[PDB]
Amino acid sequence: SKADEALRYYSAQGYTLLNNYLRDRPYKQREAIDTLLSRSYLNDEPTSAGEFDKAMKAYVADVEAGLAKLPASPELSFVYRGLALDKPELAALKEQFTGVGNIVVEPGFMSTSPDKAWVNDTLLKIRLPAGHGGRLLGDAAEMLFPTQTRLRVDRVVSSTSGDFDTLLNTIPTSRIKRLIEVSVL
Repeated sequence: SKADEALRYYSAQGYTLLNNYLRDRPYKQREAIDTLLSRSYLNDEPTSAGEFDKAMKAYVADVEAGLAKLPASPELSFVYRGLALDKPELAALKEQFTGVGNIVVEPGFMSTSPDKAWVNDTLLKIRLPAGHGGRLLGDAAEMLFPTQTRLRVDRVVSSTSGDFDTLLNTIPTSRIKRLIEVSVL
């Protein structure tokens, strides 16, 4: 079905385009339009801003329903994601991510891994509740999450406090300033 192939295009290359659009970070407005026409979401050049977003959302929807159609893996309990929080432009996110009890909403599709986390300034040990939206990709290791999944900040460990070492080694890796334990709501 079209739903499944939408997930694959996103997975193979469309992600940087789509995620940037969804996080409302800067992106190449042309490429996205070319993509929509390429994938028959729009039949002709968009005459308005309304047309563009409508189409763009319909595209997101197809990836989501595509990601939903997969089988859940309730054996998994923890997943991990490396994060570059210390960059000056992202200090808005950094402030939210460090606050214990703060809710963080990832508007795009959250990329994670059950196996390890790519080394950065921030590592996320992500707790997983029963019946979550996150799916293992495999053929499409990587677990991806549908648009606007909710995160609760449970615990923030800086390199100063002794808690750093004992928690770190429960996170497979491959400069790390902060370890952040977070639950998916």
